[PDB]
Amino acid sequence: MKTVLIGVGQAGGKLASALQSFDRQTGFGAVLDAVAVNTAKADLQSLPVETVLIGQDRVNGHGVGGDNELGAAVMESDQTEVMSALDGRVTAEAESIFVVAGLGGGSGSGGAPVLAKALAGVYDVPVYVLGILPGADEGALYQVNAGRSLKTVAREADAVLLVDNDAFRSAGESMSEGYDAINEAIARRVGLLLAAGEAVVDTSEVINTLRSGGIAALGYASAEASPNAEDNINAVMSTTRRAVLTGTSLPDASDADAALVVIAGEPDTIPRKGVERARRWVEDETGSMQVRGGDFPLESGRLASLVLLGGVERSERVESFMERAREAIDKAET
Amino acid sequence: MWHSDDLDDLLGS
Ligand SMILES: Nc1nc2c(ncn2[C@@H]2O[C@H](COP(=O)(O)OP(=O)(O)OP(O)(O)=S)[C@@H](O)[C@H]2O)c(=O)[nH]1
Repeated sequence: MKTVLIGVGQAGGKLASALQSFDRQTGFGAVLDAVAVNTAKADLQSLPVETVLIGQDRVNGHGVGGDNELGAAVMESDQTEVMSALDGRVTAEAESIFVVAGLGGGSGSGGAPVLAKALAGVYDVPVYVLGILPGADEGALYQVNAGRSLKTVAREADAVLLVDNDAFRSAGESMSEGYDAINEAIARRVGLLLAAGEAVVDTSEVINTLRSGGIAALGYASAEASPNAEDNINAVMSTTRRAVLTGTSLPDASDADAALVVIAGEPDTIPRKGVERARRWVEDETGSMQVRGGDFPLESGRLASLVLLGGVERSERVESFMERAREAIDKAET
Repeated sequence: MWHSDDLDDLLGS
C-alpha cells in the first residue's frame, strides 16, 4: 500500500519520521512522501522530513502547550499552507493517507481531526489516523485531550489505528529511548503492513479490512523458522495467537469486525496447514465474518504473523481510557 | 521474494 504520511505535532512528526526511515532503509518504497506539521519550531528542525511551521502569528513558534482548542484553531486558519505542502506530495500513486498524531498533546490532538476531516473531503483514497494513546500515568490534561481527540478522529477519519504507549515498555529504559523504541516497533509493524502490498497480499485487503471504520489495531509476533515447512506449523499458530493476544498495538483488541492475517517469511518455510489453521483460529477468536489472509514472501531466518484488526470493540484498555478521561473532565468542571 | 541486503533480519527482535 503506497502511502503519504503527515505528522501533526511533536510525537506525530517523530513517528512519521521513523516509519519513513524504515521504508527507506528496507527499500520497500511504500512511503511516497512524509511531511511534519507543528507549531513548535524546534521540533521541526530536528526532523529529516519536509516540515511546515504553522501558527506563528498566534504562538510564535513555541507550541500550544497542551491547549487542544488552540491546536485546532491554528490548523483551521493555516490548513491551506498545510494542504499545499501536499500538492506535489500526495501524488496519483498514493493509495492512502496517514495523519500521524499523539492524541494527548495540544497540536496533534487539536490539529489531527481538523486535517483528517479536510483531507477526507477531497481525496478519493482513505484517510487514516495513526493515533498515539497516552500512557495511563500521563496527566489528566493529556487524558482529556486524547479522549476528545479520539472521539473526533473516529468519526472524521476512515479509520484510527491506535498505538498504546503503555503497550511498549522495557525495564530500565531512558525517557527518550522509550519513545524511540515505541516509534521503531510501530514503524516495523506498519512498514511491513504497507510493504506487503508492494511485493503477495493485495493492497485492497488492507483497505477492505479498515473499511468498516472506527478503531483499528495491528498485531505482530515472530519466531525462528525451520527450513522445513512442516516443522513450522506450531510456529505459525503461536505467532498468530501472540499477534492477536499479546503483540497488538492496542491491548485487548480481539473483538473486531474485520481482520487481515499476513504470515511473513520465506515461501518454502510457510506450511499450508499452519496458515489455514491460523486464519481459522483468528476467525474463531475474533468472531469476525470478514477475516482475510495472505502471505508476504521475504528473506528472513524467521516467520511472523502480522494481524490487522479493523473495527475493534469492547477493549478493556479503550474503555478504561475513556472512563478516566470522563472522570477528569467531571472533576475539572467543578 | 524480497531479498535483504544488510545483516539485520527484517523480522528480528
Ligand atoms: N510513541 C510516541 N509518543 C510520544 C512521542 N513524543 C511524545 N509522545 C506522546 O505524545 C503525547 C504528546 O504529544 P506531543 O506530540 O508531544 O504534543 P504536541 O501536539 O506536539 O503539543 P504540546 O507540546 O502542546 S503537549 C504524549 O502522550 C506523549 O507521551 C514519541 O516520540 N513517540
